[PDB]
Amino acid sequence: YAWNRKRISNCVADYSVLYNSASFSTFKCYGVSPTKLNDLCFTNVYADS
Amino acid sequence: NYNYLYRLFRKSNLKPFERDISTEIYQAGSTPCNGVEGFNCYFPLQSYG
Repeated sequence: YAWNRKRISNCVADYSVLYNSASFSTFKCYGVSPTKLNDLCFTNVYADS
Repeated sequence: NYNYLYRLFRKSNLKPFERDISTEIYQAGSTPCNGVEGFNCYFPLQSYG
């Protein structure tokens, strides 16, 4: 109920090291795809952990 | 009635008036997908709710 929000901006949000990692169990993108993630530019990304 | 099936993944966009009936499992990552299953291997066909 007190999820921490961190603003991620002004950088490259590489996912190669992210997706390729097998340590993860579930990861689904309901609005985008990893294939087109690299070729897409985001204004700002926030992480809620 | 879930008997209606639709494709969800494909290697590339299909040309006009092309029918695809392949049932091979899809791989969304660089890792190989051997056999009938693998890491993040998804069946291209999803039923309709």
